[PDB]
Amino acid sequence: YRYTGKLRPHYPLMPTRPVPSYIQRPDYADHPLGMSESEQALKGTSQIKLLSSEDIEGMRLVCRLAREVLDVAAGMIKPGVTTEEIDHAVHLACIARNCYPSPLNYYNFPKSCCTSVNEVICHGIPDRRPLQEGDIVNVDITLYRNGYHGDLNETFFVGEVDDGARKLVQTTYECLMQAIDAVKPGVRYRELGNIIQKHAQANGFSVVRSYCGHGIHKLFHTAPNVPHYAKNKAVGVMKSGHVFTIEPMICEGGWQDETWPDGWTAVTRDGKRSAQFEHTLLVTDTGCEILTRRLDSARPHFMS
Ligand SMILES: CO[C@@H](C(=O)NC[C@@H]1CCCN(C(=O)C2CC2)C1)[C@H](O)[C@@H](O)[C@H](O)/C=C/C(C)(C)C
Ligand SMILES: [Mn+2]
Ligand SMILES: [Mn+2]
Ligand code: NA
Repeated sequence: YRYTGKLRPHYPLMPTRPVPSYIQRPDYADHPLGMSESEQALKGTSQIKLLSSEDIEGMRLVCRLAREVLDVAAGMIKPGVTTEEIDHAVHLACIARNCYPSPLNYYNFPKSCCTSVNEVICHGIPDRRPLQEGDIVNVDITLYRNGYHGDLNETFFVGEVDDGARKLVQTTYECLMQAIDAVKPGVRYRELGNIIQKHAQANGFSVVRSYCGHGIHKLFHTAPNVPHYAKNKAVGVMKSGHVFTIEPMICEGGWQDETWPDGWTAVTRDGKRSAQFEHTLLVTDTGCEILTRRLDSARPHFMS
């Protein structure tokens, strides 16, 4: 394997972390390959669930707890902290909230959250690498509570970063928020990618094609697919009661990704940096409710 930049995995990984049996588990938690039979039963349907009153409450709850966990991880981002240490804090914070960390054993994903540094696009595996001054690091949190998943992420700065990092991160965050601003009943899912690419391109950046936002609720990933690039052929039209993520990954260089020999870590083929933000949204009559927003602060963590 020829690495595409300077990042390397730092092994060994700590043994899988157990989750106490009192915490309610998703179906894939105990499947030996991490397969979700409730997602597989739905494999090739385009049908989007219309959430009940009760579903919305379950989503509001899990997404708020998820935000709380992401904020814990935010507090830990500094030079010399390892991504495994961040993941341990996350795993304990989920447990404190009587939540299962949804990534844990999801298709045999080995950790409780994803930590993506610099050229990693997404799905990096927490490991022994200490964060370095100048890094940009994304923490991607997903929680499972009472049958519902809530999924969000942010990119953070590790100490002082260069100007390119500041611009990449800022534009990525703008991309997500312009897409969120367009959400409202009657809009097609395929439109969001147009908005995203239009803004990333205006700032000299590209859009990852190989990973999409997605419906989420009782399933971790389900219809609609939500591509982030222009002229995609995504199916479906937003209606009040739809819940899904938007989670654009934007890159300094070209859009092409490849995966590490670990089968998870996705990286730019050119080794240039990539940044991401994600929220879980519910479509309402006036537009949308950002279920994973901050409640107590105006801005994402990187702005402060
Ligand atoms: C960028 O990452 C997103 C992403 O892979 N989306 C695409 C969907 C991923 C799973 C497979 N897909 C499906 O539709 C199939 C129905 C299951 C595509 C993902 O949702 C992240 O936001 C999430 O936090 C990470 C989850 C792992 C535990 C998988 C690391
Ligand atoms: Mn996520
Ligand atoms: Mn997601
Ligand atoms: Na990255």
